[PDB]
Amino acid sequence: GRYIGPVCRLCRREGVKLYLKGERCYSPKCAMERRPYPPGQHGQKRARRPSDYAVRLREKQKLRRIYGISERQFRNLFEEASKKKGVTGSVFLGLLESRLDNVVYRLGFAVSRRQARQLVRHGHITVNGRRVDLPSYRVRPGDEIAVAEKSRNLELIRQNLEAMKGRKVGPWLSLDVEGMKGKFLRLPDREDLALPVNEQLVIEFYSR
Amino acid sequence: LTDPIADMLTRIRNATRVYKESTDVPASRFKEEILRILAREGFIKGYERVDVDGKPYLRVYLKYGPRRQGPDPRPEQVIHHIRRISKPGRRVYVGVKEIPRVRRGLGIAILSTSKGVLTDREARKLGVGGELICEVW
Amino acid sequence: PKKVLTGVVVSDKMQKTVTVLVERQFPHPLYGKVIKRSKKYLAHDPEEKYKLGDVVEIIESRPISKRKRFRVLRLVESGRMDLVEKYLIRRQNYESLSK
Amino acid sequence: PTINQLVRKGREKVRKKSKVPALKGAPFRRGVCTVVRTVTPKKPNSALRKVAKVRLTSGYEVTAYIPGEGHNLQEHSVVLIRGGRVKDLPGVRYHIVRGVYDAAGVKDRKKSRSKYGTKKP
Amino acid sequence: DFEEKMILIRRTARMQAGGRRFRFGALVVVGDRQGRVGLGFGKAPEVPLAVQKAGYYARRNMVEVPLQNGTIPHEIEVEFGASKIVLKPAAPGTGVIAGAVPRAILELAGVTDILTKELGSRNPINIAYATMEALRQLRTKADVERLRK
Amino acid sequence: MVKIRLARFGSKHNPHYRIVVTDARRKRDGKYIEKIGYYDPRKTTPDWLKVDVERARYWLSVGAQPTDTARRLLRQAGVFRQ
RNA sequence: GCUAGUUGGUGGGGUAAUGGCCCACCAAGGCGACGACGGGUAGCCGGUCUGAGAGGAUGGCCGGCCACAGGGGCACUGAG
RNA sequence: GAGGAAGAAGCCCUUCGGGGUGUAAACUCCUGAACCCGGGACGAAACCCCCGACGAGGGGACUGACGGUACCGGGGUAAUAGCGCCGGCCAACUCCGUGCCAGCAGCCGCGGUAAUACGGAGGGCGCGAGCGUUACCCGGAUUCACUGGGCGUAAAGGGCGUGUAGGCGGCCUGGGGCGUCCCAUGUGAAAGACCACGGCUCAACCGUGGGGGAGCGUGGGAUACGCUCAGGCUAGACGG
RNA sequence: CCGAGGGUAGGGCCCGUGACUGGGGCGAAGUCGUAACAAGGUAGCUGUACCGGAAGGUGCGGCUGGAU
Ligand code: SF4
Ligand SMILES: [Mg+2]
Ligand SMILES: [Mg+2]
Ligand SMILES: [Mg+2]
Ligand SMILES: [Mg+2]
Ligand SMILES: [Mg+2]
Ligand SMILES: [Mg+2]
Ligand SMILES: [Mg+2]
Ligand SMILES: [Mg+2]
Ligand SMILES: [Mg+2]
Ligand SMILES: [Mg+2]
Ligand SMILES: [Mg+2]
Ligand SMILES: [Mg+2]
Ligand SMILES: [Mg+2]
Ligand SMILES: [Mg+2]
Ligand SMILES: [Mg+2]
Ligand SMILES: [Mg+2]
Ligand SMILES: [Mg+2]
Ligand SMILES: [Mg+2]
Ligand SMILES: [Mg+2]
Ligand SMILES: [Mg+2]
Ligand SMILES: [Mg+2]
Ligand SMILES: [Mg+2]
Ligand SMILES: [Mg+2]
Ligand SMILES: [Mg+2]
Ligand SMILES: [Mg+2]
Ligand SMILES: [Mg+2]
Ligand SMILES: [Mg+2]
Ligand SMILES: [Mg+2]
Ligand SMILES: [Mg+2]
Ligand SMILES: [Mg+2]
Ligand SMILES: [Mg+2]
Ligand SMILES: [Mg+2]
Ligand SMILES: [Mg+2]
Ligand SMILES: [Mg+2]
Ligand SMILES: [Mg+2]
Ligand SMILES: [Mg+2]
Ligand SMILES: [Mg+2]
Ligand SMILES: [Mg+2]
Ligand SMILES: [Mg+2]
Ligand SMILES: [Mg+2]
Ligand SMILES: [Mg+2]
Ligand SMILES: [Mg+2]
Ligand SMILES: [Mg+2]
Ligand SMILES: [Mg+2]
Ligand SMILES: [Mg+2]
Ligand SMILES: [Mg+2]
Ligand SMILES: [Mg+2]
Ligand SMILES: [Mg+2]
Ligand SMILES: [Mg+2]
Ligand SMILES: [Mg+2]
Ligand SMILES: [Mg+2]
Ligand SMILES: [Mg+2]
Ligand SMILES: [Mg+2]
Ligand SMILES: [Mg+2]
Ligand SMILES: [Mg+2]
Ligand SMILES: [Mg+2]
Ligand SMILES: [Mg+2]
Ligand SMILES: [Mg+2]
Ligand SMILES: [Mg+2]
Ligand SMILES: [Mg+2]
Ligand SMILES: [Mg+2]
Ligand SMILES: [Mg+2]
Ligand SMILES: [Mg+2]
Ligand SMILES: [Mg+2]
Ligand SMILES: [Mg+2]
Ligand SMILES: [Mg+2]
Ligand SMILES: [Mg+2]
Ligand SMILES: [Mg+2]
Ligand SMILES: [Mg+2]
Ligand SMILES: [Mg+2]
Ligand SMILES: [Mg+2]
Repeated sequence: GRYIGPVCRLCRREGVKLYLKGERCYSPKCAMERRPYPPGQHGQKRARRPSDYAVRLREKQKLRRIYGISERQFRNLFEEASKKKGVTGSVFLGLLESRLDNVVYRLGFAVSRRQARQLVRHGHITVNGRRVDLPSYRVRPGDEIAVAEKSRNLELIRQNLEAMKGRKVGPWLSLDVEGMKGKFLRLPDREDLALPVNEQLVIEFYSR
Repeated sequence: LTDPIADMLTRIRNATRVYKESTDVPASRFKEEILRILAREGFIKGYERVDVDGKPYLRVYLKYGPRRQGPDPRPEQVIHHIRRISKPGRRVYVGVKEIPRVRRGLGIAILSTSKGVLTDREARKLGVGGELICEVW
Repeated sequence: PKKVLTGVVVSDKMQKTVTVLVERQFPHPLYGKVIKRSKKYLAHDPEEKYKLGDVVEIIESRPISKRKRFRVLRLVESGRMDLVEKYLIRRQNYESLSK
Repeated sequence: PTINQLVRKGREKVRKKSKVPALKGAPFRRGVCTVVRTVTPKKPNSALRKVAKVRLTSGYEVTAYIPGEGHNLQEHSVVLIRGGRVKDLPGVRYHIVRGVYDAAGVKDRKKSRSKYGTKKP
Repeated sequence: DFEEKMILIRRTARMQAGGRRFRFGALVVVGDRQGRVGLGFGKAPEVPLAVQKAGYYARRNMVEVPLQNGTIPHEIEVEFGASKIVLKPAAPGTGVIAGAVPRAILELAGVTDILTKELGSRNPINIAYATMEALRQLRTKADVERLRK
Repeated sequence: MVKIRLARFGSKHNPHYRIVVTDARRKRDGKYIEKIGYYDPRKTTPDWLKVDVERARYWLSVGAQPTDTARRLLRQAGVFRQ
């Protein structure tokens, strides 16, 4: 299904922080703040020159591991974005950002995309009233994302919305902490996402 | 001789590649139409009708760029490339929707259509097609 | 509509029948060059008006026999023995192609 | 060639040749071993490579390589063969599949077990 | 100053009484990703000296590369001693579709979207020279109209 | 004889019928002479029944015999209305 | 190189109907290097896979047409 | 799922100081696939009967294999992971064992006592209910080159003439309009491909609508070019 | 009368196989010589003819992809 093993080793391999854990990522004990070298026996040896294929593969793997999506789904989404009219990198980023689990992670109902996946799957999230239990559901502009009425009195949800009363969501989103409900206004822009990714490298990787 | 049009284009290419001022070609009306198209598009300065040994000839006046600085000071060309498309051994016809775009719009294609000898842009504006004579850029 | 072809009479040795050589042109499907092909048709000629060298028009018709599904519609021109000569020379050249 | 020459004669397509004709269009073939022996490779390699003479269901009789360390094949063993030549052995074009019919899997194999037909320990 | 990309390293040999003696050749491309690109081929008894000399030669031979929206103004086909390069503009999302040598040359020049193909001989040095020539022959519409009218 | 009937399309547990005019000996999902309407028995859509009234009138006028379900659907769409 | 019902004509038989489809007689024609004849292989198409395109390969399922119903031949009934 | 050690034990490596597996585990908190209880489908309104006139148009009833299934509500446990690869191409490296043996191999090639290439182990990379292998097709192969190749020495000019079919052909004027081009119209079924909308909680899948589309028939138009007919010219060719 | 099929006789083409016999490709070693690459120790190559264990030799003519 998905990757369910150790997750800081992914950050150490990619050489950058992929915020895949939530609170611990901003703590001093983040593994990228203590051992910023790749895992294994040879992580502290001098790095050799990366080939072009290595560079493009690492960039694509970074982008894929940020969202925790399998390679089959990732490639299907990429081909779909390439079919659409519009700059394929921006369209691909928008399609990735429209997944329900990512949307409820950004709205603040969860602290990590993994937790957002568990929230959506376990029937705690409703889109436009009806309950949706599929992380891959694609949110269209105007859709209302919210916590189920019987799930509002949940400790995890209560704490998550408490910790977000100060934090402000992106321009492409709206949140009502009192109303416990979100709103997807438009496709996110490429500048609105603080992604350590060059999408041209991903496109060139998939041209091979 | 088998291809007067290709022969004239070859005369122009050969004379241009040595930076001559003018070149002569045996006269004909179709050749005159092609030369008029070339002059209107700025690839040549012009052309005129003269007599050599009592025979009618067309004198074409070639045009070049400014002098260049360096190891090679020969001026750059205004006719970089000229090529015949339809040949006696293979005739090429295109409809109005098969009209090629040469050099993304910097080059031209010459067409023989029922409305006359036109540039590709001219033929597209008139919505007509025909034989493809040559491409120039 | 009934197909009308135009050709030249190259054989009139049968009774009430003329062989008509019809030529057609078409561009080559892949190489683009225009090429010529020819085909012979046996055509019904009940009154035996048309002879060697005649350029005539024939029209698709009800079967008159085997191999005979066209009828001579009208005469186009006469005195075209040169086309017949081309066909006969081409046929004669085959005798030297054997082994 | 000229356009007219191409019209007269055209361009000739390329016909490929099968390297595994004894398979007769199948991915695998069953056979019976008649001779099991060892052969020596060509220069520069030096070894004693284990091969079997196999009479197949398709009517041919071929030589097949036995991969892996140690085998239990002998005369009248039933085997499955697949395509793939052994470079340094003359005339050997097929591989015995380990773990099928009378060809046991490689004992004590720990890596790449889907090849060599060894169950998970 | 410019970004530096090392395209090729190789060791060549000559013979004398005693045996073979080696030399190193470095092909290096220098550019600022804004319209300037240059190529240099340096030979030296040692690799770092070869790279330094290649960069020094590259900085002394640059082309202006008339970019427009990250692509080239028109398609171009250029031959250099049995090597052939074909370049074609593309839409803003295409990316750079090229082999390693043309990709390095075009990326350091500021090209973000292009379609390329290598034909004939695929020798890296001659392919790089052909790419440089093709970039040298690029003309915009203003250039051609300043030339014709 | 010519009949006006229902040809099944869609997928398993999701039937979608086309009201078509065809020869009676053709198999029910085979080629038809022409298509005049469509029907969705589950009514999952605001417009789950459409009929070309003029064409159905023409085909009825020349001797096409509808089936019971087809006749019912044509009556609902108002083909026999006077 | 092939062809002797072979190619054409006249009359007839047969068919829902044209026709050497079949028969009798008369003429000597018909086809072929634009590849006849012979040998090998093959159900054909809408489509499918691949490919930048041009092209190449392919015709499982689904829709259309054809052929066959143990291997051959034949007719009856019938609108078929 | 969240938190969770300058970081336990085991295992591997070490320059003997330590390094890695690794927040990974353990451990605490949270959620609740499987399971349990209850409810419960759509797909089925016609033919049929009554009135009206066995018409049009109104009224009523019967009919479920799938199936107690999908689904809904209320309870509820921390709950399968494997396969290939790690010399270059090609992403991912160390130790031990062996010693041209055993073995690996798609190509180049590895192995003959210090093997990143064989076997095992620790570690790593790629995918993941899959991962590999064999067979076949297209691609890469511009390596049958129409788009888009060549023939002095790399494979490739016939030993040389003459010439049949065929292919190609100078300048000017008019007619035809066969090729060629344009316009309208018929056909190019459905499904599939594309675009938009829509139904299954998404998706696959499906529905609706729209647009394309080579070729072919028909009617009309154009005549620059090719063809064809006719009349001229002398720069090609031939003759004196 | 035609007629599936069966029978008889003579041909054409193709496939498998055969005592024996001819060459070909290959080989981390054998026997005989040393023809070619240097003017390769007789410049080489070449068509043809004859000859010799073998590479090859010689005659006649040709080429330089040899020299002077
Ligand atoms: S704590 Fe740091 S290293 Fe670990 S998953 Fe979060 S961002 Fe990555
Ligand atoms: Mg031609
Ligand atoms: Mg013909
Ligand atoms: Mg014809
Ligand atoms: Mg008759
Ligand atoms: Mg013979
Ligand atoms: Mg030529
Ligand atoms: Mg070896
Ligand atoms: Mg493995
Ligand atoms: Mg070169
Ligand atoms: Mg070249
Ligand atoms: Mg090459
Ligand atoms: Mg008879
Ligand atoms: Mg007959
Ligand atoms: Mg006959
Ligand atoms: Mg088709
Ligand atoms: Mg495509
Ligand atoms: Mg295509
Ligand atoms: Mg079929
Ligand atoms: Mg059939
Ligand atoms: Mg049968
Ligand atoms: Mg049977
Ligand atoms: Mg009946
Ligand atoms: Mg009857
Ligand atoms: Mg955890
Ligand atoms: Mg129901
Ligand atoms: Mg129940
Ligand atoms: Mg529940
Ligand atoms: Mg590597
Ligand atoms: Mg090995
Ligand atoms: Mg292995
Ligand atoms: Mg060792
Ligand atoms: Mg390996
Ligand atoms: Mg190992
Ligand atoms: Mg591809
Ligand atoms: Mg290649
Ligand atoms: Mg190809
Ligand atoms: Mg290619
Ligand atoms: Mg070509
Ligand atoms: Mg070549
Ligand atoms: Mg040569
Ligand atoms: Mg040459
Ligand atoms: Mg040679
Ligand atoms: Mg060659
Ligand atoms: Mg040669
Ligand atoms: Mg010669
Ligand atoms: Mg020769
Ligand atoms: Mg001679
Ligand atoms: Mg001759
Ligand atoms: Mg001649
Ligand atoms: Mg001759
Ligand atoms: Mg001639
Ligand atoms: Mg016309
Ligand atoms: Mg259609
Ligand atoms: Mg929807
Ligand atoms: Mg549709
Ligand atoms: Mg018409
Ligand atoms: Mg002409
Ligand atoms: Mg004349
Ligand atoms: Mg034999
Ligand atoms: Mg000698
Ligand atoms: Mg010697
Ligand atoms: Mg010697
Ligand atoms: Mg010596
Ligand atoms: Mg000697
Ligand atoms: Mg000698
Ligand atoms: Mg000697
Ligand atoms: Mg010598
Ligand atoms: Mg010599
Ligand atoms: Mg001799
Ligand atoms: Mg003699
Ligand atoms: Mg002698």
